[PDB]
Amino acid sequence: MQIFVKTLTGKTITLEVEPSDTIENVKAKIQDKEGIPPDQQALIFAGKQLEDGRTLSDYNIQKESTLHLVLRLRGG
Amino acid sequence: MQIFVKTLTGKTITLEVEPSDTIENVKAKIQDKEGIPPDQQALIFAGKQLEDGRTLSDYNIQKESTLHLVLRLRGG
Amino acid sequence: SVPTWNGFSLYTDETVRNAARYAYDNYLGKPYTGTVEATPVNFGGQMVYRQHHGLAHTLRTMAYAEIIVEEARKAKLRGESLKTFADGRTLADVTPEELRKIMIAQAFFVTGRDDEESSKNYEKYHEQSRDAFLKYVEENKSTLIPDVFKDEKDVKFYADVIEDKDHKWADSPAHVLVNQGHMVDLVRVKQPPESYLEYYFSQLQPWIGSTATEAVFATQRQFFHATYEAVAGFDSENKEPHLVVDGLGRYVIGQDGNPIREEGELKFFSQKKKLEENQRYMRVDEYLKLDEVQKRFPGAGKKLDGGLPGLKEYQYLQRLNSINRARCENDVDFCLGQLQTAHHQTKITPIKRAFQSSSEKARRQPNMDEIAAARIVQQIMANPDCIHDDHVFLNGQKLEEKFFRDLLAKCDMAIVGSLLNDTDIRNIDTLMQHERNTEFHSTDAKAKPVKLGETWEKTIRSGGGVTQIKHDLIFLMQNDAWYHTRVNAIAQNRDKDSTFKEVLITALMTPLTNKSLMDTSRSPAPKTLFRGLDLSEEFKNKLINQAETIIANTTEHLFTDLSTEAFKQIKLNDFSQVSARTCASTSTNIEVPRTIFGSNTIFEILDPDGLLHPKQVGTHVSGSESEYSIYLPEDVALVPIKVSFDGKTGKGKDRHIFTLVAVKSPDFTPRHESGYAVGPLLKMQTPKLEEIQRLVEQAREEPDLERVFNLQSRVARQAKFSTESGYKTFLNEKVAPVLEQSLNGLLDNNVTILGKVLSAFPSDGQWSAFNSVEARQMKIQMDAIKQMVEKKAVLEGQILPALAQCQNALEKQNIAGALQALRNIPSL
Amino acid sequence: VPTWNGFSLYTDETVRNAARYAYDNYLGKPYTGTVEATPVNFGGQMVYRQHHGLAHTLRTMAYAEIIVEEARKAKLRGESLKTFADGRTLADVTPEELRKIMIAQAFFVTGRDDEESSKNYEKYHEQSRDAFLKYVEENKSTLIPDVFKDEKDVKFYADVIEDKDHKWADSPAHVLVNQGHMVDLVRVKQPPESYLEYYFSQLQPWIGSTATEAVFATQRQFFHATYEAVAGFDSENKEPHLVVDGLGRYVIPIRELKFFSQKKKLEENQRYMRVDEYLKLDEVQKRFPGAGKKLDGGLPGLKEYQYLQRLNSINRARCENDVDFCLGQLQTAHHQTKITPIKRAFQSSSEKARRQPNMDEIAAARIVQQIMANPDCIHDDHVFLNGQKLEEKFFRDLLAKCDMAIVGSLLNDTDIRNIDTLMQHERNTEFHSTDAKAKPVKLGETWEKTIRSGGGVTQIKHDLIFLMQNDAWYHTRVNAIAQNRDKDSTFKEVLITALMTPLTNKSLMDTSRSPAPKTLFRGLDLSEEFKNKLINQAETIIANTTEHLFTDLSTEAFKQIKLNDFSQVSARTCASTSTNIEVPRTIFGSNTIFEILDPDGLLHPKQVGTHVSGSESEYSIYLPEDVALVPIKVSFDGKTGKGKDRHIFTLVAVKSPDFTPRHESGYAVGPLLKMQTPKLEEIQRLVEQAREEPDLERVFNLQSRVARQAKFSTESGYKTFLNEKVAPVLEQSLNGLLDNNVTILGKVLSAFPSDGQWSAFNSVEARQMKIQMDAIKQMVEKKAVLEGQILPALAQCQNALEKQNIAGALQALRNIPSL
Ligand SMILES: Nc1ncnc2c1ncn2[C@@H]1O[C@H](COP(=O)(O)OP(=O)(O)O)[C@@H](O)[C@H]1O
Ligand SMILES: Nc1ncnc2c1ncn2[C@@H]1O[C@H](COP(=O)(O)OP(=O)(O)O)[C@@H](O)[C@H]1O
Repeated sequence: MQIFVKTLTGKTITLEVEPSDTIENVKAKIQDKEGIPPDQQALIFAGKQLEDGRTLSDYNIQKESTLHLVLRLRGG
Repeated sequence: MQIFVKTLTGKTITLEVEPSDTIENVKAKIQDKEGIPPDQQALIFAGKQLEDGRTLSDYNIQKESTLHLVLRLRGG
Repeated sequence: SVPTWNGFSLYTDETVRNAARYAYDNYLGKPYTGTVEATPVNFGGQMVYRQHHGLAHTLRTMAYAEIIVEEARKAKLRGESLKTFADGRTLADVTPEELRKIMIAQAFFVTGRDDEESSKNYEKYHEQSRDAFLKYVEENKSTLIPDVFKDEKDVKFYADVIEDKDHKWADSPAHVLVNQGHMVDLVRVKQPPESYLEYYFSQLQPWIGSTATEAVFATQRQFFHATYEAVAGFDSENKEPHLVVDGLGRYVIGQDGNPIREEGELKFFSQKKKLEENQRYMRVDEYLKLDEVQKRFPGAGKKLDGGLPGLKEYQYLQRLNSINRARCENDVDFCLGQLQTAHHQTKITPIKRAFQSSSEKARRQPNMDEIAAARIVQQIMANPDCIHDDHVFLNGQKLEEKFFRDLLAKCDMAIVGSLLNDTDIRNIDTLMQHERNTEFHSTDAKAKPVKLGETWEKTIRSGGGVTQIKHDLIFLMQNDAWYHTRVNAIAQNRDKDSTFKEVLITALMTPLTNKSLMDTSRSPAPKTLFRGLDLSEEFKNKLINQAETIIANTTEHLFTDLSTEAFKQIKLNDFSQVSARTCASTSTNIEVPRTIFGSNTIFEILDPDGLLHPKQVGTHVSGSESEYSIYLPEDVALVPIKVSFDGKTGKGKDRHIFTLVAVKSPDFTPRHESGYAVGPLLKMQTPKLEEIQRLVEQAREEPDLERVFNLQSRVARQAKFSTESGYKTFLNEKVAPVLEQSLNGLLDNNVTILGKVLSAFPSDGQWSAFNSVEARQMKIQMDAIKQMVEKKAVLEGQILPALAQCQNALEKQNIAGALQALRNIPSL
Repeated sequence: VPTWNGFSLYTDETVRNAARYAYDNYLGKPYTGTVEATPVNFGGQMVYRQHHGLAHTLRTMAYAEIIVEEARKAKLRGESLKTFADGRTLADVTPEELRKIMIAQAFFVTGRDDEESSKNYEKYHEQSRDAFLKYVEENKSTLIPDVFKDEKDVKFYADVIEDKDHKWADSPAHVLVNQGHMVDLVRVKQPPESYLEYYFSQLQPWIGSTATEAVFATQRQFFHATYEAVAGFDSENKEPHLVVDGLGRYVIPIRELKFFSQKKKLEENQRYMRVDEYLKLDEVQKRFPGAGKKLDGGLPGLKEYQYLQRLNSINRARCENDVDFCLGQLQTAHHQTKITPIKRAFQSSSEKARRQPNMDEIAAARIVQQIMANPDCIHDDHVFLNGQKLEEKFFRDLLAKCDMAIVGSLLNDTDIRNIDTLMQHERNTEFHSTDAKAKPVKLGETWEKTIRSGGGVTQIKHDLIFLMQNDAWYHTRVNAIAQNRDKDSTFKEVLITALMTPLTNKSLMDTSRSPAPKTLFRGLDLSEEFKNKLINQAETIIANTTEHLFTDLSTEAFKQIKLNDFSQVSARTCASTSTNIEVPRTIFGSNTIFEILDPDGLLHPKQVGTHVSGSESEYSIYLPEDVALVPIKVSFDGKTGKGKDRHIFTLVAVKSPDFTPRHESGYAVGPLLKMQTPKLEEIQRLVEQAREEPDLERVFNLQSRVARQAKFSTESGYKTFLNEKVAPVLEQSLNGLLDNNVTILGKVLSAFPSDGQWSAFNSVEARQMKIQMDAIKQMVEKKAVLEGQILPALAQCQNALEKQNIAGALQALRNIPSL
């Protein structure tokens, strides 16, 4: 199974993973393929934020679903 | 019917009376015979004081019964 | 198994006195027609012809016989086995009639003496005495017989006792009493004292017992004192040679330390028998230490003071030569009065000897609980509205029935009365109005209820001032049995089915009646009162047993002090509470309890030490009840000394007279727990501190900050437009800062900012620079804010801290610092 | 009335391309004819055709745009508009149809070879039509398959352009093209009043009078936007009125109104009708609101020399020569005509910043600081502060009645520091997302272990902001409670919201340095029912928001805006926004987007987090109480990922005292006042101590000791001393304590023996008793001082206080009489 996480810059990252993968692991893959640390990673699907520790199967994220990644940092 | 009222001085007064005579009336008779005002008269019979308004027959005082007279006054 | 006495006394019986008058007027008072010591003697100017064997001696022998029979009766009651005569009778079995005959004989026992002469002439002297007796009986045959003597066989019996033909001094009670009564008078003239005392003691002791015999000889010394006869001492270590009285001989101690005894048994020796070298008479102390003597004579080791206590030999001697010796030897009624007073005193001294002594005769001072009780009474009386059918409600405290009964039982309500005043007596009328319709129930369950306050208003109360109220209250106590039966029963805690208001009225009227009596009685305190009671046969018989036990265990002594047992029996059998706790009615005329009321029980209450403090009740005209009221003090006991059968009442029940002596002692004080009255009084006085409550409620008021902030808005729009010279600049520069400061100060709660912003408010003169309308309203609002800040800066900054300092300075007991806290307040 | 799709003359590419083509091929080329073929020069740049060139054409297009707009509004206001033969009104123009109309309008004048009026009209329109068809053919590929359905359509619009039979009212195309051209004539007339009345009379039936005022007002603003001269308007002008139909005159008034040609010279004492006389006629006033009114020429704030120096600026030639520039000018003017009526309908405000704090906000701030300072006041059911219980309703009242941003301005950095301790107190407090499927999260533990990052107060502020921004289990509940739209919230959730909203506002305010943006985008996922409500409200407001010339409809705009305001949807919480519409549209798939325009800086947005590439570019708005988000446009923007319809509401922030809400003071000041109420424990202990019962038991014990010693004693002066100096003071003291009489108590103190009178005797019991006599002396001295000195002075103080005599109240405590 492969999914596509699009970002605000327009880049579309593709990650082929299995539903047992956790979003923490998805954040790790997004790091390896692009270099974006998971502490800057905000993952959205169908207007719902994904919380770390739960897996894709908990969020009904399925075949070729597209999640969205935005960088979310503290100020200063 | 005649009764005897004995006093502390030793005198024995004899009174002709009826069993219906009230204690007020007996005191009046002792007054007439001796000059003792009834407000100073305390009449005892069988160790019991006689109440004004009650009668001789009420107190079982019968023929030749003996009552006792003591002077009882307030102080001053 | 011992019969009750009937009150026969040597000192009240007329017949015996007449016999003594006859003996004196006929023989005693006449001079000795003989030789030996016939020379008369003079005492304080009066002649006494017979001095050793005259009137006083005879009367003393009669007194001896009386107390010997008495002590025999007591000893038998204590369970002692007494020596019996041939008919099985002991001296205890002597009837009063028999004692009268014996005493009449005793009167003539010495009349036949022509001089003092002794052993020679003894028959004659008794023969003539016998004749003197017989003559008397014959001259008074009309009266003596049979009323006294029954038959001429009896008269010859007692005459035969007087004659003493065959020295059978123990044939009958009459023989023992006449002969031993005569012997009991010989102690005084008979040195050495110890040998004689032991002898006579040994002669009496078998008949009545050792305890009884000690009582006899002690009472005898008191009779000697009463009749101005010398009283010797007694030294168990006397070295003078012992005298063997039976035969006026001696016992001897030989070359060794041994008393010469027989085959043991002490060898008799004549006095004139001169015997061996280094052989010596046995001394008095050696005799008194012999085992055989100690087993029968308690005088071993003991010493007795001669003469009178409190007098030295010149005073004692000048007393023995007083003229009253001649009145005792010449005046039958006088010598009998002396002996009567001595005999009576020997009935009190043992009682007072068994308990702690008391010096003070007056009721004690009030205690905590009595003072509190008095206050509570005064307040109930001042405000009768506090009286509810179930309780009294005073100053937030609920007083139930048990409280007032505890008042009745634990307080000396006479003392409480002493703590009351005439305004409470005056308030009785108001109380009675409040209790106009309170039914009062006599203890006679047949008699009807009586309305208390109505009967008071309409029949008892007679107008006038406080004294008349007191006499009215006393008259209620004296006249109305529906009142005093219930009241007395409640005070003595023997009431059945009493209402609360009856208990309360009892609790209020007992001290009020005591104050009434105390204030209105001027009579001298009598020393003999009579109280009448109509008791059940069962309860009276219980009182008879208690009393006779007490009497039997109250004895005089010489050597053996049985006080502890008197204590035990008096404390077991005391019935003083029968006359305690209430205003007990008494009279000086025994015919009021005996004849008027037909009481079966009479308490002859003797107060020789003035301990009862009785008060006069009502009038004392002839024919009155002669009534006095006693409220028994807590430490005074009515100890019985005599119980007499006095005959039958009108209803044919038996009547007894208990003679009671008031005795005061801390041993009779009761143990009560303090606080029964003080507690409720202190709670009644716990302060309502409403002023401090309103002070704290005032320190809890919230400031109106909304008014201050809105006021800043007002000053702003006020200042937006400037209309007057120096109004708006001033507003901006002098007002708005104080409003910001105040709002903040208030807002913050700081009191320093508030204290100095108080200094920041403008003067009235700086405002008077502006006379605009909104300027005036502004100054009124600024005055309101200054008040709002002044309240906080003064309370929180000055007052409340000064009270904290005061309180802390009080919990440390530094009162000077506490008043410093309020006085030394720094300004702002 | 259908919802628009956001089709604008100023954004649609096709229309701009057609205008480029027209300029490029015709309008920018010189006149091959005679009349006014002579070019004109503006600031160095040449305009070849100035009266009938590019700027004129673009203005005709803009006219058709606002004519359709105002017609739509008038239909929405319920106005009856003139129908075409098929029953359709001008409101019924679709965006596709309008695009076709405007595209045609581009070429309506291309076929002009000069300025000649009357002769050679037909030829110039023939040439215009040919030019149009040429354009269509050249790009036929692009648009016939798109914009025109077929060649019949193209022949339709070409037939409108040609104008063969002067059928100027057959269709929307004819009215819009011809009347749009007619409107642009309001520039060179003599005199303006007669012509303006005429054109007004021409347009009014189709769209209505209100709409027509809007059109010509907006037209003057387009003139200013395109550097064309703007005439005045005097209803009291004395110049003779000219009848526009036929360039004639009326004379006085002679009716059959009798037409007159100009050249018909007529009678003595007979004169042409004046323009003001024309405007005062009943029939004219019934249809033209210009009666009595005057309009100033030129620009307000410019005198004729500055205005004139503007008309010759180069921007006139940029407008006549630069399609993108003239379209930008018209776009900015068109946008401004949507705002000016709104600010015109409400009271103006001079200050742009939040008001100063009011009493309840100040008190609220204090209560927040005290709660933060002592979290122990926090129980699961309530807050218990200084003997006062604040329940859920209190904190909801704070959230609803207080401007929590102002409250935050009243907090300090110590409260920020106390955030950490508060989170420690709530280490294990469950927080529930509005997503009931998501798990509960431990508040303080998540704070300590994942949010908080050490550092100083500023870093705590950025941590809190990061919390609000990142953790939906927090900000969903928090936002929902602040807007009073929460369901099944715990009290600690309401409390945490109530404390965290002002603290977050302080965090943002203190930490935000960016210059405030003027266009923010907010995403909402609303129900179809609620969104439709918002659509109706907005479209109502827009329909009653119009420009004017003579008739000021501000009152109705006011009325409808206050009836249909939905500013509260963005109020009461720290609402999240972004500068990138793709954050709410693309990332979160919201079906509702607020294009919030703050051209006057009234929203005070604060920056949230970082704005790196790929960030949410988030700013946070806490709506001020007197700012309204007034809709000016509602656009359908397509469908979301879930296939729901997405709309964009464009909202303009307007600040006015009219939008201020009426609240009742005291909701917060009260509890704060209760908190300053003292307990006065020391005074409670003073009265409890003044209620102590005296220890008479000790007095009796001492009386017993004195009794048993004075009854038995061989000493003479110790027995006389005891029975005469000691026992009386004990009896009197016992009585004074039993009766509480302060007079006896005050003087028995002098009766106690001295330590020297006791010291004369060195017995053991003498000392043992002297200790007790001193203890009782302390007892009665203590009692006689309270009742005799203190309590009466406290009564005097209190009485002097309820009387407002403060100086005498302090006298009561200072002036204590001795005994
Ligand atoms: N042991 C005794 N028992 C009874 N009576 C006695 C006893 N001894 C003496 N008496 C009485 O004392 C009387 C003698 O008294 P009196 O002649 O005056 O004294 P004395 O014995 O010294 O000569 C006798 O008649 C006798 O009654
Ligand atoms: N009542 C009207 N309705 C529609 N369009 C009109 C009306 N009156 C004038 N027009 C428009 O005005 C245009 C005339 O403009 P033009 O020839 O440039 O100026 P002039 O009118 O000075 O000759 C016509 O093409 C016509 O479409």
